[PDB]
Amino acid sequence: IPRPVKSSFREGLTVLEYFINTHGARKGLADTALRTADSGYLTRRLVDVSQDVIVREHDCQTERGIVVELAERAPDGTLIRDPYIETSAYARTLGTDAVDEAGNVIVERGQDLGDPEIDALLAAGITQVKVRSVLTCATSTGVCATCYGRSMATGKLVDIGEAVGIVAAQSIGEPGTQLTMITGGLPRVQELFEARVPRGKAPIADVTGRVRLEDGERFYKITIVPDDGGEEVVYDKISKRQRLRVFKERVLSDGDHVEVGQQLMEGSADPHEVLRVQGPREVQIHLVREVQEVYRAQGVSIHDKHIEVIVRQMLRRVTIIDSGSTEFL
Amino acid sequence: NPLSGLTHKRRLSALGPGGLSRERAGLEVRDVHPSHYGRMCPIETPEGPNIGLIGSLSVYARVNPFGFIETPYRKVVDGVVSDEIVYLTADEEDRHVVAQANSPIDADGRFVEPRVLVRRKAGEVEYVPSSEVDYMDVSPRQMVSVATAMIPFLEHDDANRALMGANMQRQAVPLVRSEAPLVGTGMELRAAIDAGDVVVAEESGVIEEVSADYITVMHDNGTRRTYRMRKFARSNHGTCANQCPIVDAGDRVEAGQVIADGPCTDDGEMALGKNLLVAIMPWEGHNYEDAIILSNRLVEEDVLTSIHIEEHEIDARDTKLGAEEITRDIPNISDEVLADLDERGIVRIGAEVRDGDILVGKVTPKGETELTPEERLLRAIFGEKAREVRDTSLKVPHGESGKVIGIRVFSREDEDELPAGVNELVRVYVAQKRKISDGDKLAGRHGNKGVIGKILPVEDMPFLADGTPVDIILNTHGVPRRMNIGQILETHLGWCAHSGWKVDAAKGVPDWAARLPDELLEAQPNAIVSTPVFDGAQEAELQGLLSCTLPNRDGDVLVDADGKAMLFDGRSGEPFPYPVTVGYMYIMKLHHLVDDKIHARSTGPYSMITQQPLGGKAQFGGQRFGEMECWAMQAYGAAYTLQELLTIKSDDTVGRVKVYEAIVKGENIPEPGIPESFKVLLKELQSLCLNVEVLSS
Amino acid sequence: SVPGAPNRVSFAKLREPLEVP
Amino acid sequence: KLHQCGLPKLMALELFKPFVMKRLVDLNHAQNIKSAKRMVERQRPQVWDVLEEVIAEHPVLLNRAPTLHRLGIQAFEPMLVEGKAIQLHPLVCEAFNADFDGDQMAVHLPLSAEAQAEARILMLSSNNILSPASGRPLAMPRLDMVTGLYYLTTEVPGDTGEYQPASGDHPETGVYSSPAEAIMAADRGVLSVRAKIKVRLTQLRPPVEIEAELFGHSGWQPGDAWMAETTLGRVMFNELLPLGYPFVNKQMHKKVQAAIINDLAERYPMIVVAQTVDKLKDAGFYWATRSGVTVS
Amino acid sequence: GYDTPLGITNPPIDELLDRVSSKYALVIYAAKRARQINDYYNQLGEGILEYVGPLVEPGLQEKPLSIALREIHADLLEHTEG
Amino acid sequence: FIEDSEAVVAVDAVSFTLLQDQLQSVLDTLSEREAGVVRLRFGLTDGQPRTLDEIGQVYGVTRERIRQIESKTMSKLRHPSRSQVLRDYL
Amino acid sequence: QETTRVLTDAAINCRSDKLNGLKENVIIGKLIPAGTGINRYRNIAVQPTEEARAAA
Amino acid sequence: LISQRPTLSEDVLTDNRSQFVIEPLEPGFGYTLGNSLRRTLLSSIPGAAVTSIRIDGVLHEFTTVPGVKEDVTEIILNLKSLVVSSEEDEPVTMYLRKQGPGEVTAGDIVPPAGVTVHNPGMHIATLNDKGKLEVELVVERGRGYVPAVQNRASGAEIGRIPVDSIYSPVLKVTYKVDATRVEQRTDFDKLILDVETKNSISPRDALASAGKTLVELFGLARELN
Amino acid sequence: MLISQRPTLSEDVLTDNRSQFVIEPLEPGFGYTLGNSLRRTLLSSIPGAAVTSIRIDGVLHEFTTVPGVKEDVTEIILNLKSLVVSSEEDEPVTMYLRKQGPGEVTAGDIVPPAGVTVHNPGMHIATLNDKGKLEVELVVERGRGYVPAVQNRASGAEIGRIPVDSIYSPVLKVTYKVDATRVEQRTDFDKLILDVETKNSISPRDALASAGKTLVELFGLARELNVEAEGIEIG
RNA sequence: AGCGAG
Ligand SMILES: [Mg+2]
Ligand SMILES: [Zn+2]
Repeated sequence: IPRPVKSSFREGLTVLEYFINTHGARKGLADTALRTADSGYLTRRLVDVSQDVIVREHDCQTERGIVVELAERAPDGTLIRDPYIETSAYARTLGTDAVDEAGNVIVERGQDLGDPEIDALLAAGITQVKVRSVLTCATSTGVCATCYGRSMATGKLVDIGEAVGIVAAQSIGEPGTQLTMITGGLPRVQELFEARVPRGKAPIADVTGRVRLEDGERFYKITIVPDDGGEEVVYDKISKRQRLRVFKERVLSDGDHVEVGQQLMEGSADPHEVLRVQGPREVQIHLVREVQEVYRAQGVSIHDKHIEVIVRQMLRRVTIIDSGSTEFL
Repeated sequence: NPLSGLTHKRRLSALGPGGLSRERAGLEVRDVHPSHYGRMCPIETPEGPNIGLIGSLSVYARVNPFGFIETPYRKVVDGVVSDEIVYLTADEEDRHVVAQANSPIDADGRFVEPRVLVRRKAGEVEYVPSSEVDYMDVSPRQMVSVATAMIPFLEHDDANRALMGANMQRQAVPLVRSEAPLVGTGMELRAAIDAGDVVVAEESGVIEEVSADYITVMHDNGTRRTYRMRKFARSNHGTCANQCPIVDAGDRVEAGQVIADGPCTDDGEMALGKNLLVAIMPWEGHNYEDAIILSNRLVEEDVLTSIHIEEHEIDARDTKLGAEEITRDIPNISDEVLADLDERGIVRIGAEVRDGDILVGKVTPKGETELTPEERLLRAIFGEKAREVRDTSLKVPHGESGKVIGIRVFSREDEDELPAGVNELVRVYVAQKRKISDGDKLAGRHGNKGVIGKILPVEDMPFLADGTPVDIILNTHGVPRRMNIGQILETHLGWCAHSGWKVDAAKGVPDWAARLPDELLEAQPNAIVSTPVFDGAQEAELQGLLSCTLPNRDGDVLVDADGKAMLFDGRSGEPFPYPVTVGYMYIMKLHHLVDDKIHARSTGPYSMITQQPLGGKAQFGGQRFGEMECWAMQAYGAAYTLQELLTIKSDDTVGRVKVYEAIVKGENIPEPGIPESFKVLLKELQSLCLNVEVLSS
Repeated sequence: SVPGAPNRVSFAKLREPLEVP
Repeated sequence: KLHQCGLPKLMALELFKPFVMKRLVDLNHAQNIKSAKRMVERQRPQVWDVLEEVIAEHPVLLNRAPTLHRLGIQAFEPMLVEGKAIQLHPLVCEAFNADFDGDQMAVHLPLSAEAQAEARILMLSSNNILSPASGRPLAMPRLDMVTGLYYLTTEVPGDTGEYQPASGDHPETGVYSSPAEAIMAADRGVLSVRAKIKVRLTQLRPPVEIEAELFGHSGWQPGDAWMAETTLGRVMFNELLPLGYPFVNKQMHKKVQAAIINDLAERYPMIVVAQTVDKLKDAGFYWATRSGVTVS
Repeated sequence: GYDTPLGITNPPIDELLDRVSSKYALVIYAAKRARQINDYYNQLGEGILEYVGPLVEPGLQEKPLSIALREIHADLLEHTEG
Repeated sequence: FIEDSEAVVAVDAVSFTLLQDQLQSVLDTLSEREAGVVRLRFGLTDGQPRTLDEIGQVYGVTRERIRQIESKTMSKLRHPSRSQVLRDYL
Repeated sequence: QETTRVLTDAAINCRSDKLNGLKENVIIGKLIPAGTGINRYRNIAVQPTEEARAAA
Repeated sequence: LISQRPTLSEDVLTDNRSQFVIEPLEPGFGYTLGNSLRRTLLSSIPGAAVTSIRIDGVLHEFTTVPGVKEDVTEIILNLKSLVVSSEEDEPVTMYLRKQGPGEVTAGDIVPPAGVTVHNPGMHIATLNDKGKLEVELVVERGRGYVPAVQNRASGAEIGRIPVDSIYSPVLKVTYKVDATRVEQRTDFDKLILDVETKNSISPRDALASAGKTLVELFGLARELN
Repeated sequence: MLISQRPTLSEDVLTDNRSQFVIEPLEPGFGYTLGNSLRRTLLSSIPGAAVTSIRIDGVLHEFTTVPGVKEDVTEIILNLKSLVVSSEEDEPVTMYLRKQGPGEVTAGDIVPPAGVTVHNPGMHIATLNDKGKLEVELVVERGRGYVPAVQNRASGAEIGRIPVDSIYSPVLKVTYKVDATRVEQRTDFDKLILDVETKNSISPRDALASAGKTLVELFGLARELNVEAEGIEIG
């Protein structure tokens, strides 16, 4: 309302200012009830999906791991600590030994990677490190203690019976009811975990090429002519309301070289397409990043490993294309 | 209380037969619409899953013959405000450019300024076409209801806190005494009068004879009329409904004059709580997170105390074996617990009874059954007989106590209408004087609720330099962020009203008191005052009245112009290093007393189709251990406690008596079995033609 | 207004045209 | 204390009555089980001491619906209180999200040996300090206690009893020989608790820089003495933390207190964390009472 | 460097965890020992059975679980995991 | 909201168990023949009560002797000595 | 969720539940296979150490 | 060293309110001593008060007597403001009989020997032509506040109406210390204890009784030696 | 009215001069009444002695450093200010601390005149350097409490004479804690716990006993007002 | 149905 309420609560609001004020307060009190309901339902779903994720072994010895960026190299040359590092790299186990300028090991595999470890890594001048995560856990039933990493509550390595799935579900779903609901709050997390096609279905490139962009009426065409030179694909009646994305500083410019995933239109990209285009690892990264972005936007900190547990539970099945000859539809 | 009944009337519920249901009701009907102004309160509304579906009719609102809600407005003609009050419905208001109540008038009927604030058809409050506005609000507070019109300094409270204060004024219990607030509004008296729980003389006359049970008044012409008070009657919610006269034996009383105040009324004006000397400091972590610490004076002088009357009903019926008798011959029970019971059964009036005592001695027939060999041997050894009649006596349910006000006995033999197949029906009224104790819920009128964490002795209570201990201590951490600064304002004004003031008009009136109404420049100590909802005591006027606060007994102002007093520590003895905001806050005792909230269980009734004992304090109820709690237990990794809970504490009907035996005999708690609910589920599935079988391996 | 009432003095600066219904 | 919860006498007697009947039969206050049940149902004066003997070190789980996370069920060692209300520790409030404006809560009683062991070890409230979600402490002081500690440890220049190095006419006349002398001066209207001074400290470990300068290698602080240019309030606060923790000497914002508790949990055992947290709560409440924060 | 642990928090759980592999192992260890001690106290006045204990001077009114834990603290027991 | 009024109440169950235990003990106090006669009179041993004639037949004694010893047994068990160990159960 | 659909399909498929998760074990009232209920902690064998038995 | 012991002096202002000046104290001792005296006075001064009343034509405090303008509960409240001083520990019974129109005050009550009503003008009830009020009150000695003893516990009939008893005869106690604080550091404290009692005992006697109790207690801290 | 419970005072000993007295069960609220009294009394009633001024030769205008010692003026002051001294004299008595030669100057190196005893004979006051000589004149009085340093009003009096804060009180730090015992069976009686730390001049228990005496005096004045008056007597 | 806590 552009009036506005031009008075303080010490000065005392006039009659009309108080009436105008009451609208938002009543709206918030109804929204809070509906939001607690939605968050409870989401927590129930998250608990039920990941019941069977509990620590079973101590170690897989799996080589597979996930890369975490830590600080970012400054253009002038310097390592500035990544802002969201406390929830990404801390309380994780190194999968591969760290190497500084092709030198000795600052910290080898199988370390809790606590605050002194991060300090040492930033001092050395190394940014990307491979840690062990539940996503790349070789054990079949549940996960293992080392790949899961440190228990946040206990502060040490997780036990061999911890129901990390329930803890992850509760940790993700408790800060809901404080997430003030493209979709950007609790609905966004709900449609991210449900893997639903988003409302703002912003298509992403399929093959590296040049974006032959047009200006249409009631639509656009983000065409792309590849560098594979193969069979350039075009995009459908991409609506005019959706504004173009800011690709790296320069917005998407007609005839511009894009990579395999660079989001072309503003908003979200449905996880299924990015999965089909970039394999399971990139969809994992996309899901964790989007959920953590939603939770950070309000000011809530959840460690990445819980969202990783849920994401792991989401990517465990395969569609059958060819039966072969074994009872597979 | 009278306010709760009054606001149950004037309540508009958007749900019921042929109306929106909470589930099917969307989110756009719960919001506030611009058309609600003057027709429905935007503040007073339930805070649960009913916000917006239930509201309260505004003070001046009226109902069109067609069912629409009209609101009054002053017809302003040619820029000239008038007195003609037209009642407009929402439609007609939209077509007219309606002004606002607090628009200064030049005393000629005309607006003394251009740019007069206004509303328009679309509900948009915006800039204004000066002159040629067709209507004006009748008065401020037109948009608030009766409950919200009794919150002083409402304009200084956020809508959430005002809403909670409005909803919490209706929960105040009737205290024994009741005191009219020092700081109130103009709605107190009218609310009490129109609530109907306060006696008003029908016609003028001279009080002929007044006593504690009736008032006989001689009218101006011969005839005389007797109003009969309602002494210590029980309300629907268990509170007291005492009425006492407030007129002498010779006073002349005019028609419509209050002559006997009701439960929550003082001299005819509503009084829901008590004025308490309050400090707004944090104190030793006992008033932590909206908790309240009260002096023991409030329990000694008995100022926060409520009479609660509870009715117990028992009816002797006609059964197959015969009929139930009400007499003092209860089987097998001794001559001690048959002591108070009258010659005819039911307990005597004025007999103190504690939980478990017998109120009505009833005895229903049992019919022949099979006494066990052990019990037959014991009866022979102790020489008794089965009596063939069981007991079904009425007893003071668990956790209750009190005197016995009166017994009401209905009987068929005396030809009193009773349901079919019942011979007698006796109701016993048990009254207890509840004193405020920790766990009880208190609140002011500004949504500043809280349970009582502690009740300090008066000696370890902060006391002003004069020596007066403070009665209550609220926390300063709850004011700034909940945005209900109004309470602080009230506090300051309360103190001023308690002390009295004199504006020093030696050389004219002070600039801050120029617009003060006459005769407010001087107020004697303990002077009741009113600050109407949206016109009231401006902050400058409050500052001024706080500066002049004529001294208590000697020349000593205990509260500086800032409103803060230098308090002495009750325990240490040293003064607190900095002044403390001290005043008089009018706080109510909400009807959420801990005596009705406490509950415990070790074993009791079990539900019919399933075990998992009945829920509810009314029964002997176990506390629900839901799925969220079970997930929390699973996350802890505590498998054994969860299995114990869900098997032997709740459902397993064989391991239950076994765990009781083990506990009583010192043995180990036994292994739990299959919960009964699982076998119930298996039978339900099978009866759905689903062959479910539990394969051994 | 009401014949016999406590004398509660008001800080009200605006006269009310309509008595409460 | 962080591992305790008040339990109303009536509620405890009803919850434990299977146990109290046994105990008051064994003590011979009752002849048999039915007589004992009768005494319990009439709450005879002698069945309260037996109750205190039964309830001893027998944990009870406390729950507040909704249980949005794991730390919404926590086991406490129950203590008997006078009337009808469960006395909750202030620190576990944020874990339960429980403020005292009518927030009822439920009490469950573990029975078997495994249940008692789980309640005592896994769920004990003093064992659950850090949030399982992010690891940040959940039992750290908040609201009144943070205000008290911030008021205590904040420094105000120009305060009474401050330190002035002026020479030519008199010495610095601001230095104190021990915290005992500092507190004695505080009792007199001389030294404020928030005044920069220099004091001789001999029981609190100095920070890393001054330790590495004056000691260097193996500074054994329990006996050695050093000069701390700080306020008295910071000394009093640093006396609450364990002996090994070096001097902080910082105004204690919420973030700083949370970081201190994080570091303490990471380095020290969780019992030390619980005791330090409890002492912090006590000091915070005391100095929140003394802070004089109020609204007008 | 603690101070006298009082009540249910005695002995400290950390210095018990030093005796086992995890909190769950400690839970089962103490629970089974407590069951053994209760069985001893019950089935001893009757024909002498086998389960032994306590190994530490019990308090005048002290529950079997606390005795079991005080035994664990003194490294007075042994256990084998499945 | 309806209570099963025919469920093992779990307190009368333990009460009955202890009643049977203490009754068995106090019976073991008196002479063996006395115990036998009262037992088989009320059918405590196996739940089948019989009259004087049956017990007389099984022990090969006339009905009247069983009646007499039964009277003596009741008189003994009624003594205050063996009643305070059995009251509070009736 | 969707109890009727789930049970219809399970009945048609002759699906056997191995009772291995946490919800199934909770439903049938037996120890959940997590935390203290797993097979390595549940059947810990506890006995006095030999020196303690000798002392006592 | 101070080299001077303390002394006390009374300043009788009213027959109830008086200033006790104690000087010279030690720097800092003023507030501590004054608060100790106040906490003893306000809580632990023995006195007497009505412990249970019985009206002839009443069965409990939730009824009304015919002819009185006040309820039974209102009568209880009016009697709560009664100040009486007794001289013997054992329970004493006094009577209050009035008939016909009139203002039933405390002065109507007839106190036996030893017990005395120090506010005869206090109002208890107002009667009319049809009213008769006959109530017997019980007074005993004690200290502090004791909740109304229940009827069943102590052998009693269905007529007794237990009343809460507030035995302490002290209204208001404050204290103001006047420190000297000279730069030569020969400072001292002077405590001015204002004490106001409710006409049952002069402030002097209340202060003396507080002295008795506190001396007894601190004697224990002395006997350790 | 004859209190029904007898208070009992016991003590635990932690170090040479440091103790934890416990008084229980006090009536429902007598913990604080006398806990604060005993704190403020134990710390300022017990007659003690302390150095009230010092004179360091060569320190007359600049009070920064002394030639012939490592420690500066402040550290000599602080070390001296923590010197436990018992003076049975009446008026101020001066003392002389003279040491020339490389080595550490301890309290035992002072010459106590008759009437004064130094119960800390092994503390470090200073360390001489460069064949220096330390010739300090102390002034010991006796008082009660932490009298802050008195400024030398007279200019010519002794420009060298450094007024030093005087910890006359023999007790150094006392802290009381009133816990509540027996909520139900006793109606929440309270026990008070006094943690006492005192310098070597006097043992904590004797400090407490002298406290008890001096408190008896004041409340005995109160009693003297009316000797025969009802009072809750421990019996 | 009204109502409380979140
Ligand atoms: Mg709440
Ligand atoms: Zn792994």
